[PDB]
Amino acid sequence: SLLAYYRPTKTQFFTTKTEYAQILAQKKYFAKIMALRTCTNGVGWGAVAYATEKPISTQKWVIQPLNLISVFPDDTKITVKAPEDIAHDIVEWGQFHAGVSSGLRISKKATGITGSWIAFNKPKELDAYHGGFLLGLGLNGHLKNLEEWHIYNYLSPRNTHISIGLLLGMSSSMKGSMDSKLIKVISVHLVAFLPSGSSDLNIDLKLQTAGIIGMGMLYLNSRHKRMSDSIFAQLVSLLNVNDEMVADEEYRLAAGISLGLINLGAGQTKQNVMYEDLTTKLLEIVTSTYDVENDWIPENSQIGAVIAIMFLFLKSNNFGISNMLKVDLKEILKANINTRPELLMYREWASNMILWEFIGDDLSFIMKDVDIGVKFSELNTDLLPIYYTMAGRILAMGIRFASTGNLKIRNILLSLVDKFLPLYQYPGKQNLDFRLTISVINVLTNVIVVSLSMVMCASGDLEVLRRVKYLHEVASGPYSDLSDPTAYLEDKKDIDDHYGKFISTNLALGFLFLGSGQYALNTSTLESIAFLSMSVLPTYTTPHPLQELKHFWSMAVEPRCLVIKDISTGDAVNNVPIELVVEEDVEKEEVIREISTPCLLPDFSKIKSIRVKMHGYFPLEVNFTKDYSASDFFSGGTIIYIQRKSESVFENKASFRNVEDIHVALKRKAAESKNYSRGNTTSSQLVESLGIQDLTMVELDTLLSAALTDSESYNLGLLCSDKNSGDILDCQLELWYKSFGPH
Amino acid sequence: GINKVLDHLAPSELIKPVKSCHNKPSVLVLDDRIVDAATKDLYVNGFQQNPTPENLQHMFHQGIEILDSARMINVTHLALWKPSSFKLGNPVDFALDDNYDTFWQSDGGQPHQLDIMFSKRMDICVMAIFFSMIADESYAPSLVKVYAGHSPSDARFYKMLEVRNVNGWVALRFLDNREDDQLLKCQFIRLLFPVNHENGKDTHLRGIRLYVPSAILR
Repeated sequence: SLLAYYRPTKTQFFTTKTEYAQILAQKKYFAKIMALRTCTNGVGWGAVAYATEKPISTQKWVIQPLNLISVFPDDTKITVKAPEDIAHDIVEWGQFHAGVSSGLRISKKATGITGSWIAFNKPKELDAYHGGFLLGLGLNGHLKNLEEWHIYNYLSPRNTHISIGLLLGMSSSMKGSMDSKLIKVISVHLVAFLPSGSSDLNIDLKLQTAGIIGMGMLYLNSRHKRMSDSIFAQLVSLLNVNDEMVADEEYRLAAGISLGLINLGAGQTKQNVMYEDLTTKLLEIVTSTYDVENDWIPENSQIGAVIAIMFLFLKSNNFGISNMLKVDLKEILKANINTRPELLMYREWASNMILWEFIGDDLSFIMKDVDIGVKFSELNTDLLPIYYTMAGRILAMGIRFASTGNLKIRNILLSLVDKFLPLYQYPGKQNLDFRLTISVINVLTNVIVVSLSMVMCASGDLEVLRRVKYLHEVASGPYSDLSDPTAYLEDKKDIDDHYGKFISTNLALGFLFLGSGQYALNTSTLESIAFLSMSVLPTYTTPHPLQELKHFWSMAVEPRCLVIKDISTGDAVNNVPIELVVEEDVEKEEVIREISTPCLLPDFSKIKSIRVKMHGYFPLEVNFTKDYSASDFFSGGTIIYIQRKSESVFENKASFRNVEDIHVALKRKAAESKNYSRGNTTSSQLVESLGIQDLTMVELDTLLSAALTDSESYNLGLLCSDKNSGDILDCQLELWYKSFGPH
Repeated sequence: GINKVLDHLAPSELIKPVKSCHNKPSVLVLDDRIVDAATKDLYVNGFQQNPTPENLQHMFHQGIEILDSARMINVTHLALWKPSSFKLGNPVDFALDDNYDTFWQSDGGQPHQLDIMFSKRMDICVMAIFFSMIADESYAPSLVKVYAGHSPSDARFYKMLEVRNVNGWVALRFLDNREDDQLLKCQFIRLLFPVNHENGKDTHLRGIRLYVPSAILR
């Protein structure tokens, strides 16, 4: 109900005033704020419904348009209209996000989704919804080979959203095949990669950023030189829009992630010459200090270079590369410091991930080498780097323990969010030094809630949900309680701040309940962390660069839901205790973990044995040796079946080997009476009435009926003197009756 | 110790007194007809018919040397500049050439923007702008808003400037953001000129400068 979007949204307003006109203004402001929430619920809804609905092929898909209509407890509905109430671009950006979620809702294994099906589902009028739907299908891995017939039909209009959706989705479906017929499409789209001297063709900058990321992700694990060098030049070089030179931070960030992904896992070298040359070239970019700002190497390329040196040595444990990336707080706080401070959080997050063994789970790792060291404890710009220090370390902390679950990390994040929550969005003394610092606080508290949601993924935690609910609701900010274009820009900054504050809480909401809680993220395969890391990129500040990439954690999501089914009946049986053998995420020996039946077990590679025990079905315990892992065992399916035990009269011939505890016997009788409430009606009673329960006694009575030949006489004697059997005394006592009884 | 420093980085109950901000943007008065100690601090050339341009060119100089007379460091040429658009007649060099006769003119959309983005973290303390109400009434900047931030991403509103009558250098030192430091600490500064006097279209910029703190042989 909190996350639903295809309905009027419940609102609560402070309105700490009595004037009617003032109250209406705040309600309109809250309506505009809630309109932002509706636009940005696309990220949340995508994770809530991952592979829920299945396609019928013949059936036609439907996409619910954005409602963005707010409802107050007073039931005086206020309806937001574009572009009078909110920025015009926001409304169809939310439509595009909703379209991606709808497109992603289709399962990966679904068949029948060919190039004709999308054309069949075309709304005959291109819009943001279809562009998102086009992105979702390609993102899921359905656009493996899209026909060239309607590629031009989609791309003929210069609309950005549809072109963005096609380029990202189509590249994602193929994902590293290095096909020429598709790579040339982006090559035409990208203006700088187009041959030099050609007359400029009008291509939107966001489209190029869409083209460059799709193309780099087209070249995944290619390690491909004639493209990688061109990408490196693209990051350094300068662009052209509207016939005038321009430098974009968004494109350079898109270029940096593009280069890093193409050469992912290419840094574990002890090709090295060109890799070392590219490594030192990137380090020159990130470490160069310029007293005078050069035009063609601005600070905008710093983030792309860091995210490039991110992915090259991912999981490489190269201490030296981390050191020249890691920044020491003690030395920098003494100095004036240089470059954008936002580079620091990327740099430290870069160093921490290189050492993919030393990500500390304790607060000491977070708080390592941090001290205010100044009398002026008031919030001042001098102490921003430690905040960006904090954000980078915790983000690496959260991604490291992704979906694995824990308690110490959760408690530490709970303490951190509790401390930083009250300061959030507090424009008390309107001072820019204070205002810039608290903007970083907003960025920091967005990182903490995301990371806290990351580590506790798919758990449906209470307090984590409790906090993210808080950051979800109440706009707060300058309005409520706690020259025309200028006021437009002044309102534009605040409305954009609320949009960035909402995307983080929405993303946290979706990850708490991923795939209805039965799907979990992957951090085993090398590229999964790459997609996890890229999608978790904090771009919450204006202009929210590269936002459409938020719907890309989908490659890292999978089963790891385990359930039990019966064999003879073939139906599912649940609510049986399951004991698990784990490594406690550390080198410790083991801890027994008891869980219910429909529960998300930890990663298969860390599990050594699993056993099922419950009153009734006989136990089944399997231990995983080095030869076979749990992943290989569950490769055919994540479901293991169990055989039913039998309460047969024939089992208890004369004596009961069963203990027959009084409590379970009373429970069984009560259970049977419940069905009886909702007698010789059972065939077992019939065979009991026949008096032929004892199989052996009956047979020997028939055999002894008459003789007593020596061979058979010794046979019965052998059965009488059996080392182990059941009704031995009954057998002994029959033969005595036969031998010396009345006749 | 770990907890106490986190409290210093994150003062939860210590900071927020009442949470009762007015949230309105403060407006700075630039008029030169009233004499006050605070105005004299920000207005340098002194309060005064319209002077002829040669007096304007004259007074343009003493305002320069008076600002340069005090112990101060000029880093106007230590950053990259990118206006909204040129007019192919005069780049921002004629605005930063410290010459009244030459000036820079933009030509494009009504909300003209002037970008001052720095390479390194430099702490600016005094902001110097020269205006000419009578020499450039057609293109006089009537409405000025200065931003602040550490990057083009995080540019934020800093101060309000309404222009009624200023023929002279305007000194803009920053005290609101940091009362302890009495200076501004940002790497990204941008200026907007959304409207001119008497409903003008374009805007000049006669002078601009940036101030930061810190016999011979031939």
